[PDB]
Amino acid sequence: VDYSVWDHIEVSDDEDETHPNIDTASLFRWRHQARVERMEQFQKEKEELDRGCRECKAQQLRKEERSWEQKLEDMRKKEKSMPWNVDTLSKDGFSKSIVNIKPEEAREQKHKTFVEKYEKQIDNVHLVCEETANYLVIWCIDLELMEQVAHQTMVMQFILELAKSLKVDPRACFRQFFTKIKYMEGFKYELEAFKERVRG
Amino acid sequence: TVKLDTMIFGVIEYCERGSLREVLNDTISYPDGTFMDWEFKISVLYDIAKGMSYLHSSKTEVHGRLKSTNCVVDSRMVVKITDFGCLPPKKDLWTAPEHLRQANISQKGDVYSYGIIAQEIILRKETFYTLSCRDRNEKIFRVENSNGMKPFRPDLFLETAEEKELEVYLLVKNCWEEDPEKRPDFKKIETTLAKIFGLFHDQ
Amino acid sequence: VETFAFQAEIAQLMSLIINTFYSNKEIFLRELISNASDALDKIRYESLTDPSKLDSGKELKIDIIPNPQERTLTLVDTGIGMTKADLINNLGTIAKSGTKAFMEALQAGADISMIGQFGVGFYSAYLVAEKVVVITKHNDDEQYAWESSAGGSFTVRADHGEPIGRGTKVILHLKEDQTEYLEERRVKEVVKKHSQFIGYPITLYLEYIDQEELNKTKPIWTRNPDDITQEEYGEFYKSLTNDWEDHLAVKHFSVEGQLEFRALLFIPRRAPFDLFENKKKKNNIKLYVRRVFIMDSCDELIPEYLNFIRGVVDSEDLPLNISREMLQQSKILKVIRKNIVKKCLELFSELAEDKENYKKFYEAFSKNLKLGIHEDSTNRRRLSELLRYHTSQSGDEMTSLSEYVSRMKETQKSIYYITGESKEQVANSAFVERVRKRGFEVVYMTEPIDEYCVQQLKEFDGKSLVSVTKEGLELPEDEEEKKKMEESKAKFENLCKLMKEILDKKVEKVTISNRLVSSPCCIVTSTYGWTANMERIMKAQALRDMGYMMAKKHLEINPDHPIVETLRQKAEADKNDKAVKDLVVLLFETALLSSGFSLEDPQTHSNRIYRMIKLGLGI
Amino acid sequence: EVETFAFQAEIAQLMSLIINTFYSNKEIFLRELISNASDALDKIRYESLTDPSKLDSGKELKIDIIPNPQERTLTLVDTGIGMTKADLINNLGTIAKSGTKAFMEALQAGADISMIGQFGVGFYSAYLVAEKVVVITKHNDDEQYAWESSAGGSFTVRADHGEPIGRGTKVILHLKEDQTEYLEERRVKEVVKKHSQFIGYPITLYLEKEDQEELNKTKPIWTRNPDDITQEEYGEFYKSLTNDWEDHLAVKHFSVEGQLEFRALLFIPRRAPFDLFENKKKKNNIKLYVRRVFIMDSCDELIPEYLNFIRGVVDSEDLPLNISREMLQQSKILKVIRKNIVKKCLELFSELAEDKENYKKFYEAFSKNLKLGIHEDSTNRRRLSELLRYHTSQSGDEMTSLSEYVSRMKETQKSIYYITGESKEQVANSAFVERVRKRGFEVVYMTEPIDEYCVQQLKEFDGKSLVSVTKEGLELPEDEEEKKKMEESKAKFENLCKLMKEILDKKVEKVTISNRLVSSPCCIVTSTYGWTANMERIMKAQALRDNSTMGYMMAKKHLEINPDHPIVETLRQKAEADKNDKAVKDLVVLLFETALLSSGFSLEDPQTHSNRIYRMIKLGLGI
Ligand SMILES: Nc1ncnc2c1ncn2[C@@H]1O[C@H](COP(=O)(O)OP(=O)(O)OP(=O)(O)O)[C@@H](O)[C@H]1O
Ligand SMILES: Nc1ncnc2c1ncn2[C@@H]1O[C@H](COP(=O)(O)OP(=O)(O)OP(=O)(O)O)[C@@H](O)[C@H]1O
Repeated sequence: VDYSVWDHIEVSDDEDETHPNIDTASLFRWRHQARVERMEQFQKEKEELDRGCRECKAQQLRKEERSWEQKLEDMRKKEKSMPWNVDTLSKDGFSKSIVNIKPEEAREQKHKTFVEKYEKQIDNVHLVCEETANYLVIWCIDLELMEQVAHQTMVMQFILELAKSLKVDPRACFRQFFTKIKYMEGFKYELEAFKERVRG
Repeated sequence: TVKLDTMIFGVIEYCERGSLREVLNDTISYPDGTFMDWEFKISVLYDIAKGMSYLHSSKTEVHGRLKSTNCVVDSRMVVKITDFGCLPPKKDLWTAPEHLRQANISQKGDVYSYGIIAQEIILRKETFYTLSCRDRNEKIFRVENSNGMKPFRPDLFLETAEEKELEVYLLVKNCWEEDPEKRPDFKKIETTLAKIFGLFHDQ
Repeated sequence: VETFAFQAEIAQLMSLIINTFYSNKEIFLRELISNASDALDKIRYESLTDPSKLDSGKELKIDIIPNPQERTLTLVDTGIGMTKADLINNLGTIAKSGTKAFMEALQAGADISMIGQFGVGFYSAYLVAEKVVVITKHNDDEQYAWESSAGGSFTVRADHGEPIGRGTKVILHLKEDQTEYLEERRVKEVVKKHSQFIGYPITLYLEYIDQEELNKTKPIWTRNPDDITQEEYGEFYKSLTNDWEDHLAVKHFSVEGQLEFRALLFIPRRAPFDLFENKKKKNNIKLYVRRVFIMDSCDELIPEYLNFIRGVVDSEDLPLNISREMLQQSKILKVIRKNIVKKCLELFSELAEDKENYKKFYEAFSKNLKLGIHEDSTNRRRLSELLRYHTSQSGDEMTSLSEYVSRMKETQKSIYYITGESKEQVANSAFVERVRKRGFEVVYMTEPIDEYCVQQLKEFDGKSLVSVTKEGLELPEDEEEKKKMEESKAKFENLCKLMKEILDKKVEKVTISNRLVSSPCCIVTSTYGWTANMERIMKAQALRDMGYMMAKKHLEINPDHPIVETLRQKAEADKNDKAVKDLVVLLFETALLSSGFSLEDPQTHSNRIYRMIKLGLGI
Repeated sequence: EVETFAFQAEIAQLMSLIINTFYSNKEIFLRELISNASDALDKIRYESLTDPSKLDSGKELKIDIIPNPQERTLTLVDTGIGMTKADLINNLGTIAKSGTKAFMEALQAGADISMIGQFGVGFYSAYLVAEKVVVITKHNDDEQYAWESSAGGSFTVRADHGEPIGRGTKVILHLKEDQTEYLEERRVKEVVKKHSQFIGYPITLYLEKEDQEELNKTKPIWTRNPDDITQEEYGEFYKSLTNDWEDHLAVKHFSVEGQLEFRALLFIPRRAPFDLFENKKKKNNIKLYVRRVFIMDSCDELIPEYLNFIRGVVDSEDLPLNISREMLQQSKILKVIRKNIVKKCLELFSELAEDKENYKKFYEAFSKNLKLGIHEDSTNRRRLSELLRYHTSQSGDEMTSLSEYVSRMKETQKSIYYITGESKEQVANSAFVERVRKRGFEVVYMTEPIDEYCVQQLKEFDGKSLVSVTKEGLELPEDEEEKKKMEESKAKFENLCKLMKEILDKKVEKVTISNRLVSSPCCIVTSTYGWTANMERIMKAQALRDNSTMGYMMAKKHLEINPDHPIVETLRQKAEADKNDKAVKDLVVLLFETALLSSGFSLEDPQTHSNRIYRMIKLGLGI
């Protein structure tokens, strides 16, 4: 409904003071030191104001105590008039960290299970393997729809060749080929070369 | 099959001159002959003036160490007033007698330091050069007598051949008085410098 | 003098709200699901004190149903509901909310938090619709129907037929030009973008009927540690970053005070391919308040040099805008940066106590570290501590600078180094003879960005640094050496000038150096100026240019070879021999080529070498 | 049975919403009132257009601003039409009831005025910075009236206060306690310097004694017909619009009428800025005006990136803009303007193409931007090709366009040639051109990296292809006599090729003999596809990216030997005499090393070469 507590904050320094005559590295330290000494002088001021009334505590003494009481009232007034820093708005509640230190049969499994499941299905480059590509080529050689399946075969086979060239796992090396394809003559030449290879 | 250019990081301006004093020594870095003019001096004094004017507005209006070797010039023809230097009894000609008497670097010391650096940058000679003597200890000793009955200021007696900056000479005479009370604020200095720069810029 | 009350015309405000309050179209869905959500936790809170409140239904589900043949949209939810009193004034009043009244009457402590403080949310649905109908059933009131069409008159009635248990059914008629909002892809995209972190399931129906879920992942950062385990962190990382590799570093952050928030930060394993390619607007860190998406595309959120860390930050209260895309008084957004960067930097220390994992971390993120140690003008000192570099007297590994300083010889106040193009070049270069003859250490520099960092790193724990490719190196000798070479200058005095007339310009001062034991001559560069690598790197930048910074040149000569004494004897013989001329120019050419500096015209050198080899051949 | 009611609205929360959570800054409050005076001024003028008798109540039509720091007050005094009791109790006292729209609609069929503002919820922005508002009004009929408010929930209306006034309206603002920063002299001109400069009424400002600065002098010219303009007025308007001291170079006036009416002025600069590619601040060189008010600047989807020097302004009316007055909803409309702006910019360039030394200066200034535009866009290659100029070898100092080179071809060859190097002296005397020079053909030069960047994407020109002189496959049309000469040369030099392959190899794919060298023994050539030496040098140094697999498949070389020189004959005769000696090894390594040095690549280590030549000179001197 109303927002008025967020109208006066001070930044140590961010970007908004760049008069091309002063050096930033010096201005930053000057501002920080000025803020800290202002904090310290106000700090000693509150101690003096406190000690005044504290040592104050007959009618004259009561009047003095009332005057310092109004002085403390003024001190809270100026404190409420003081802007927000970067060192009074938050405290810590808890923290923690973790290093995250790590501690033929596989070929046969990845052949039979993956080939069967992906033949039933037909993320791919994320999961499919060389045997899946071999069975896709097997499906194409059974076929010879034609152009599109050939196109996908060349696309993901080119992905595998790119992975081999980079000597990295293609499981996380598929976005680069697309972001580069979004060379065309070479792609068409390889397309027709593979087409005449498979047809022959 | 194109690297698709982009990502220009620019460059920082190459650091070079480091004291604003070593420039006044060697012709290899900057020739001392016909290259000497007046537009350079009015320009550099103008940048110092506007920098000081901006600095003195905020809460850090007190500098405390107005010193030419603190001032730096880069290779974009720009001037910076930095800290550089980072109890100090370090006596020099550049401090005001208000420090040498009791204490408390304040406004008056800044005005006095501005005056002496302006002197050194216009005349192009040694620090507080006087034709009467050339030894440092007696310089300090005479400064110890600056609170006496006669002032002892940098040599700008007479002869002009230039007229023009007669106003600026009025300022530099103003900066050289024993009484710290009358010393002017930055406003007249920056106004006169801006007007002279404009007169030299509309051409 | 008279006093009069305030007035406000209603008709024009109606068009004011629905035409110039928002900028896009994908927000009415978020508004409707937020309304259903607050109804849900309202009845949920009502339940803990009265079980019988849930007799008209035990399930809490929100569902959306499209229909193309009528071109209609339906939202069904079971919540608190309305009575006749609620329908007349709570909904029929502009800029008034029952949520605030409910929470004010509930002034007995804070246990639940709900959204909605303005009271213009509902009418946003009128942006793309003509007819809106609400069917309402309350736990103690009869079925009621409400209809409106944005004309100035709204209709209420008691409806009959098709009984419901309890709750709200909202039916929206559509336009003719907004058919695109009736397909699966658009609704899935919108729902996953805007309101994908709500603590209740959301389903969708497509017509053999179908049953599917649009979001089935739970918020994680609302539970305290000492209960969460590593596997949950891994699963959350996998779900958020749609990848297959796991994470590398995790950190949890919590604060308090007037400005309170919570944070999760993650550091990955492999570097992204398009990291500094930019172009794509930055989309690393997200900001939320009460689990609704507010702001993204970090602009001042985090510095540019840390644009590789994913994470999430949640707040509790903030001065939002009438339309919930911006944040008023952006200065507050700055403050969190000071509380983020620092804390994140802390992590980089803890990873340094184990050996090989730090090598794995450095190998991919060295460039980010170098850009950081360059640009961060305030925390430079902390960043400079954790660098790792090659060195001469080690093996194939890398050491730390503190370890380097831990072995100063005795009277050594400076640290030397050298920049180049590859390891084998600086390994056997012409500058590294005497510094290994006396016995000392060198630090090798090999990357193009690296040469920027040394430009700003001038000091390190009370010791300065000098470059082995600058004029005026000073290293310790002893009195016999000093007398020996100062009497050496007293011999080549005439020699000291003769090169001056032969090579005229492009040489400033020639002296006899003490850095050569196996090479006659070398070229040295001035103090104020650049090095050769600086010149070639500047020539590499293609989008820039001025000039006028090129540093001066100096030439050195060694007093040990027989070649130089032969030159001295031939020169003192006469000054009119061309043999000294050609051998001096050839020596200068080969020396200038030997020190990285680019050539000027290769034809001269090629012709000279061709003539030499041909004359040696016998013809 | 059924009922039909009407909507109702709450007042307090509506007011709180309209004050505290609608705007993104606090400088707007001056702009709102400054705008909201001019409309009333226009109503005065239009109503006076028909009735001369309204000339007896005042002849001055201005607006004055008076600050006061003893009493902490601000006064805005205007001489507007004002309101009577009915309007004051009716228009100002209610939310969202604008008299401007009613006045516009009531009178029509050939009027000409566009009053600013239609929402009717703007005046209350005066409560952004202040605590009490008071308005004094005397329109033309009854005594003056005063209206006092403090955004509490009840306003006060008062009769004449006894201050004698002729006409107009005064708005008096009681400033808050901390906002005194809006009182000193600087921020006043700072704020009025940005928003409300182009308004059709004079503005003054009073400060003190021993009138002052009028913050407006320049009447905009784009509203006029671009048919009697002259150079001097256009120039001084240019000087006023931007901070500089030089005259303009060329300008363009643009206007589209139809479904969308919009006009524009565009200038090309004179001296290029020194930060034309510096980071931050984005593309910003253009301002957006609607109904003579600035909205926003620096939005990327307005002009293509390769144009960051054109400076001007585009203005229109009848645009849908939101409440905050900082953007434009339904971003689709913004996309249409660029397709016309870029066409007019290209038209201006094409018209400039007729001048000699103006084009010389323009090219010297923005060659890089023109070539970047060539590379980036994929639609205007056909037009941006004609604006390129180059060096050559037949003219020397003076420049040339590709059209002239096409116009003076030799009648037999079907190709175009080029060469990219470091500087002019590198390739003006290199070994790659001798036979072409002997025949008498023309080879164009290239000496900047941006030319390297733009040369890859270019494919042909007027149906002719671009081929390199630094690639395998270069032939010139000659007679078959030379062909059988190379035939028996191949039949006569095969074993030498085998030896040159088997020497140390691992660096050369094949050794061949061709006709491009007449005064050099050896040279290096590249392959039909892949990077050149200059490519590797430029891309090995700049930027941060590091992955050389691409270069690993764009790097391979071949060696060429000229079988005419005496040195080749000598080494060949020693070769067929015997091939197991060491002198042959020394000569071949020296020749390969100097060939690599002269080619343009970088030696892996110069120390070995230096040691070899040093040993040679040591033996020569007989030590
Ligand atoms: N589906 C719903 N179930 C229950 N109450 C509802 C529903 N839709 C609206 N309401 C009621 O409507 C009122 C809120 O209307 P409106 O959406 O305009 O305000 P809001 O809650 O502030 O908006 P928002 O949360 O979208 O910012 C409340 O009284 C709320 O109970
Ligand atoms: N000083 C004035 N003299 C005459 N008419 C005025 C004056 N101030 C306001 N009005 C009129 O009172 C009505 C209130 O206008 P208000 O400021 O609320 O909105 P607006 O005119 O639509 O917007 P804006 O302030 O952006 O122009 C309008 O009809 C306006 O012309």
